[PDB]
Amino acid sequence: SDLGKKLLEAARAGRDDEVRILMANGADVNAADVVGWTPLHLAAYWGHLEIVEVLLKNGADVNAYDTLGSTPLHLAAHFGHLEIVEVLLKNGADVNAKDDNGITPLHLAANRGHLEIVEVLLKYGADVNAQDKFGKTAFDISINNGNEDLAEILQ
Amino acid sequence: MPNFFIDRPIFAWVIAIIIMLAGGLAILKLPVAQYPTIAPPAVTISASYPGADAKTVQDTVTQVIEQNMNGIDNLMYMSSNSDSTGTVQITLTFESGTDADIAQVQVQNKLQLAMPLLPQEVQQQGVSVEKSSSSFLMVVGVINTDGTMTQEDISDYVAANMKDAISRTSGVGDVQLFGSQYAMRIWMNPNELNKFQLTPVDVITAIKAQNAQVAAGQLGGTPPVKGQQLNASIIAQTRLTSTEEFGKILLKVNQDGSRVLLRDVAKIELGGENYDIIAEFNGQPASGLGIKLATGANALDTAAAIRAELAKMEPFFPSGLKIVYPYDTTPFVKISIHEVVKTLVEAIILVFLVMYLFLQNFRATLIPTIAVPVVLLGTFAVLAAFGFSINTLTMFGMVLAIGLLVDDAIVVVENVERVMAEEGLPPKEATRKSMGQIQGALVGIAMVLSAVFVPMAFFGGSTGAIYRQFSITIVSAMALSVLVALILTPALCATMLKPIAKGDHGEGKKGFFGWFNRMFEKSTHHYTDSVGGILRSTGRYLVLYLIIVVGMAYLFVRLPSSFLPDEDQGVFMTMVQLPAGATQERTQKVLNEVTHYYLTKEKNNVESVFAVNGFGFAGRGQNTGIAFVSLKDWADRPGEENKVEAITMRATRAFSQIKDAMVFAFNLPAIVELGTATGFDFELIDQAGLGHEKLTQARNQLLAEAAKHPDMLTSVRPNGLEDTPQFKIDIDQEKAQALGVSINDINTTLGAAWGGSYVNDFIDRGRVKKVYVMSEAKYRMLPDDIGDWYVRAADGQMVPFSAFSSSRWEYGSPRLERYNGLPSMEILGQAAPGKSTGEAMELMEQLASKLPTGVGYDWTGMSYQERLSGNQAPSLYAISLIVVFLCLAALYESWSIPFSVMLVVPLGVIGALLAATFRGLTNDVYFQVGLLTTIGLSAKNAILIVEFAKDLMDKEGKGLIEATLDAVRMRLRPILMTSLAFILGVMPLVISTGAGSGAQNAVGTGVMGGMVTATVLAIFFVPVFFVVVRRRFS
Amino acid sequence: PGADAKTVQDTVTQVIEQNMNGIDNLMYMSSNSDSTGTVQITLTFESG
Amino acid sequence: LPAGATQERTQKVLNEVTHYYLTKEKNNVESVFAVNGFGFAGRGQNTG
Ligand SMILES: CCCCCCCCCCCCO[C@@H]1O[C@H](CO)[C@@H](O[C@H]2O[C@H](CO)[C@@H](O)[C@H](O)[C@H]2O)[C@H](O)[C@H]1O
Ligand SMILES: CCCCCCCCCCCCO[C@@H]1O[C@H](CO)[C@@H](O[C@H]2O[C@H](CO)[C@@H](O)[C@H](O)[C@H]2O)[C@H](O)[C@H]1O
Ligand SMILES: CCCCCCCCCCCCO[C@@H]1O[C@H](CO)[C@@H](O[C@H]2O[C@H](CO)[C@@H](O)[C@H](O)[C@H]2O)[C@H](O)[C@H]1O
Ligand SMILES: CCCCCCCCCC(=O)OC[C@H](CO)OC(=O)CCCCCCCCC
Ligand SMILES: CCCCCCCCCC[N+](C)(C)[O-]
Ligand SMILES: CCCCCCCCCCCC
Ligand SMILES: CCCCCCCCCCCC
Ligand SMILES: CCCCCCCCCC
Ligand SMILES: CCCCCCCC
Ligand SMILES: CCCCCC
Ligand SMILES: CCCCCC
Ligand SMILES: CCCCCC
Repeated sequence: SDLGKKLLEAARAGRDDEVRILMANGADVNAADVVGWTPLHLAAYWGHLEIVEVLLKNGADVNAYDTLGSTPLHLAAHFGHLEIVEVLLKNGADVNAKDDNGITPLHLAANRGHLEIVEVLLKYGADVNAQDKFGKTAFDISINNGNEDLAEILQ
Repeated sequence: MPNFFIDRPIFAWVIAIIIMLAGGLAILKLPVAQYPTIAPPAVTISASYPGADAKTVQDTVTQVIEQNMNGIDNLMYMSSNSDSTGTVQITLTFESGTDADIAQVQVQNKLQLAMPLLPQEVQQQGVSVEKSSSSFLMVVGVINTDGTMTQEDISDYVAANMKDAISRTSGVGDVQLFGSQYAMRIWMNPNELNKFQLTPVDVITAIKAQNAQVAAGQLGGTPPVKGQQLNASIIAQTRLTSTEEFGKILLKVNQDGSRVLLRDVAKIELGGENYDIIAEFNGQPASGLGIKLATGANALDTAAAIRAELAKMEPFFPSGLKIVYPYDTTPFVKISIHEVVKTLVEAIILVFLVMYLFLQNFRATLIPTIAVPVVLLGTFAVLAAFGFSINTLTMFGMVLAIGLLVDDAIVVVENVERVMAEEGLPPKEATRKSMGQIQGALVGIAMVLSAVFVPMAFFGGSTGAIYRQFSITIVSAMALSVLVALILTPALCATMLKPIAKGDHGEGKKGFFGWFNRMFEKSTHHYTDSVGGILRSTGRYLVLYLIIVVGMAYLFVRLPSSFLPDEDQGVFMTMVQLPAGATQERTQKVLNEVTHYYLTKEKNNVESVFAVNGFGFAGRGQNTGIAFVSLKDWADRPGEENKVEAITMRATRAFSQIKDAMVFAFNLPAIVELGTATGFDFELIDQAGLGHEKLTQARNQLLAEAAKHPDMLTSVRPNGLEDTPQFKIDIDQEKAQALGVSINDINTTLGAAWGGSYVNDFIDRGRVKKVYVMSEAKYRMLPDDIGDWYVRAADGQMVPFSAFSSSRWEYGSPRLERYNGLPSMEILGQAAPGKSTGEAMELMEQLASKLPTGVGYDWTGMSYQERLSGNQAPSLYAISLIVVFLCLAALYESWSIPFSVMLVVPLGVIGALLAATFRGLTNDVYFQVGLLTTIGLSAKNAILIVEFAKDLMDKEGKGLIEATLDAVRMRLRPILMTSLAFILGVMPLVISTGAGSGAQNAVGTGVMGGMVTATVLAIFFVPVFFVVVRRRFS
Repeated sequence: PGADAKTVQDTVTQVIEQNMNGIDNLMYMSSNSDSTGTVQITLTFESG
Repeated sequence: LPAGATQERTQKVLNEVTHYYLTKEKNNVESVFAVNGFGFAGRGQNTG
């Protein structure tokens, strides 16, 4: 789609006003680039909260996955976008989604030490014993990283 | 001095002869080039890191080198880019006047001492340090027409059999190969490697062992056993030389005894060193040579020598190989010289005709015909002495000086003719009296013109270098003109002119000349009558003068300013930019469409399209390309419709339809050594370790704000590349250690297969060339291919990459920029219509002051150049105005009479501005220098009117009005003679529409219009100036 | 070290000589490559 | 000396050269400084 590509670009660039116009004209909210990222992926990666909300109001797939199994919740949790994590979960994001590596949003939040996001994820039922392809849990990550605060939250 | 040489005509001839011989010698020795060196000296450091991403390059190469660029003299600034093709370029730009050799050796020496700090792979590739220059003399293309050779085949042939002989050709300063010589390519197969429990590590180890030079020693070497009868070198292992030998490299001997050879796990071929560029010439595989002219060389002789050498090579070319010349400046340069020599000859003919029309004897017509060539020849001698070249700028400088030179000849001879006709004196006595009337003014004129033009040589930077070419050329010609007017032409007048009877003004002649003389004598009385009436009512004309001044200023402010006019140089470019992540094959499809358009819809104008996939000035990569369009000769492209600007406009609109690609055509700048030099060049700087993402955010903030001022800023855009998706793979150290797999085997296996690895060198038909291992294409295309690569653990088991790695998509930069050692982002833009670049720069600085903490900025390139040149202009104008006034004050022994001359300035300028505006030209360098020569010649006209009038008042006691009327009466004929000759002489430049007509138009239009109004207005306004000024100051 | 004259001419002397172009005032260039691995390239420049 | 010749053979020739200057030209030659293994063609054993 022509407008699908302009929406991918506007969602990445945080151009709220342009996304508004594009939603009116019916730009494909399920458009995806060569790596499988939707506008929701891009808005979650770059932290554009308002655009994440507009996209979800316009029928975007909250649990879309890229060619390696990663969802917008993975990206928002990994890069510390707390408000986006909450919005995604309120709109049905899979809190225990596993990418091709077995890595969950909790793994990624723990790895970067995003304590608030870890608690939001756990509040929404994140599986604290989930293991990735190497057998590691969010707790293993906190011990290896030496994050004592995080290790106490993961009991 | 005139009286000295009037009595010594042989001495005067001797001086003329010496001048002509020096000039003849200079014409033979003088370098010839399209343009001289203009840009400040720049040195570029270039390095390659095969398989490296932009951040790896930046953080292991670029930062290290930058941190060592200390203790170098005369550095203005430093800039760099590190990109995802594994390349870094660092450019150090030095003050104008810096010795470029010293700058480069100082850079090279600091680099040498940083080499131990760089990665081994980069030390192996090496790091080149070169003087930067965008000026090519020509580009020789090499193509294969019978489809028997790839571009790699062609590049190797050029490297092995052409490049060196071209580099040795007379006048060639540098030769750059568009491609590489062959490399031995080992294309690995992961399935076969795993079948035999081998990895790229084993391949590399075997190649290094079995393709090597091994030192041995000597038989009977010293110290020997006495009685030894023979001494001979021992030759041991030497480098391999063929694909056959590489395939037989032994990798493993199996238990059953069977042998695993390199050809059992890899395809082996001679290929290119890299595959990022695909070059096509009208759809056919191509390579080529970019040739630069050597310092002091003759561009015309060098091009001829290059062609002669290529002819000698022709009998040895393989079948299908053809030479093409998609870019060659020397045809243009040859036309320029021809056109300029034409202008000077025609100018001398026109003076001959005007001299005969008015003076009606051939003996007088011969005196300028001698004097003007002598002056021009002497000017070449001075040019040589100053170390200048014959180039576009110096040549047009002499054209712009023609009026001044022609005028010195007309003025000297015409005045003697008048004196003879008005007093009946013999030629010798007449020349003595005539020179006594004008010699002081000629000297004052020389000083005044020097005050006008010399300060123009003291602008700094690139614009100053351009202005200096015109300044030295014009001042030199003007200075020789006055010397010749004081030495030679008086001697020629006294010895060559025939007497004229007192009162004889030719009115008694018959036929055309008798009628002409009566007509002109009557017209002179009509002229002096009009000036009488003008002088009876001066206040009205002072009002009209202020009107002219206001109209000048108004027309000046509205006249768009540029540097040098675009030219139909027979070539232009087409940018092809596809979305991020677009692959090479996709770019190739677009380039094919582009090539197909020019060869179909523009087949009567286009000779060739040189399509280069993978190269882009804004950044390299698979998603970018250029199409260099070479046109047929101007003689086959008649009319504006078939010129670059029209072709370009048509192409750009035609390509607007292309989907998922930005494709547009544009003309080249006049001076390719410089960029467009239009707009501004801004650097956003990370001053506090903010990092790439925060800098991008700050950039976007600035770009968005700039977009809110379309009235002031236009096309404010980043010059670099946007972040793109990249494949992040994490190796799990614990899992690697648990399985007994070393990290070095993992990273070598990954890098060698997917990025490629330069192993060592081999010798191909007597030439040393590189050996590269890399995965065959089909095993390194997609993430699923990662898991097909196995690494052998310590216990012998083969372990797939999937077992000890994980991956995810992320964004990163394909091109990281730095400025003076700090992260940066370059931003280009231009002032909106009607606004000055200075005003646009002011706003940019205001917007930049509101960016987040830690973000700074700087001006670079043209913008750095414009700020410094602008800071000098006020003081250079002041010095010119002050010195002009002082010279006139000394000439006239008066603090006030100078004003009557200096008031002439607007009279020429108004007509130059009118002609430029009407014709739709710009306030460019040729227009500006022409304004100075028009002002100069009008000031000369006024100087002689005022001189005559003042001398009549001082010596003959005549009244103010009486002397003014007698002065303008006497000066009418010579003023009209020069103006008629000079205006007709520049006419061909105005109407020219051929090659180089952009510069010819810019020289002629302003000069012709300025000469028209300067002539018409000055003969009426100068008497007003003198009368009004004398009345005010008694 | 250890390289013969032909090897050192192909891997050193010719590589250097190929880059000795476009030097100002160069009159001629002479070189030898010998069996000790030694290379000497001498560039002679115009008077002055 | 020819290809392959040794330092010892070169010394025999240098002895004959030195001998000539020290006997036949002893009225004209003050000194001879002769070097085996160094000459206009290199440092081979067959040069002096
Ligand atoms: C007007 C009075 C004064 C007389 C002198 C005015 C003109 C003097 C400057 C003219 C330029 C001299 O420059 C000279 O140009 C000629 C003609 O293009 C070139 O002559 C030749 O150059 C090459 C070599 O074959 C070819 O392009 C061609 O055969 C020809 O152009 C010389 O190589 C160059 O040195
Ligand atoms: C808007 C662009 C204008 C560009 C052109 C301007 C320059 C052209 C100058 C033309 C000069 C000739 O114009 C000249 O004008 C003056 C008035 O000033 C006339 O002079 C007339 O008026 C004056 C004053 O009232 C009387 O003293 C005089 O006896 C009478 O003849 C001249 O007879 C005429 O010859
Ligand atoms: C014989 C006739 C010909 C003779 C005329 C040739 C004279 C040569 C002129 C030399 C020019 C000197 O060059 C000029 O030097 C002055 C000295 O303050 C500098 O000075 C300038 O600096 C800055 C500019 O913002 C100001 O603070 C200062 O007021 C201004 O003068 C100029 O930037 C430089 O352009
Ligand atoms: C109305 C004013 C006209 C100015 C036109 C100047 C265009 C050339 C600009 C340029 O290149 O600058 C060079 C140089 C700077 O010193 O220019 C000048 O010096 C221009 C001033 C010279 C004229 C004053 C003398 C009066 C005549 C007898
Ligand atoms: C530096 C001053 C330049 C002005 C030149 C003045 C020359 C006037 C000479 C007058 N004269 C001696 C001939 O009577
Ligand atoms: C007859 C010689 C006239 C040359 C004028 C020289 C002007 C000096 C400029 C200095 C270069 C920056
Ligand atoms: C360019 C600077 C010139 C300043 C000198 C003015 C001359 C004074 C006029 C009155 C003198 C009688
Ligand atoms: C090359 C110029 C020759 C000049 C001839 C001299 C004419 C006679 C002067 C008295
Ligand atoms: C710098 C010019 C000075 C001239 C002034 C003279 C006025 C009497
Ligand atoms: C009056 C002396 C002039 C001589 C110049 C060469
Ligand atoms: C005519 C004198 C030239 C001035 C050069 C500085
Ligand atoms: C240019 C200033 C002088 C004018 C006299 C009225």
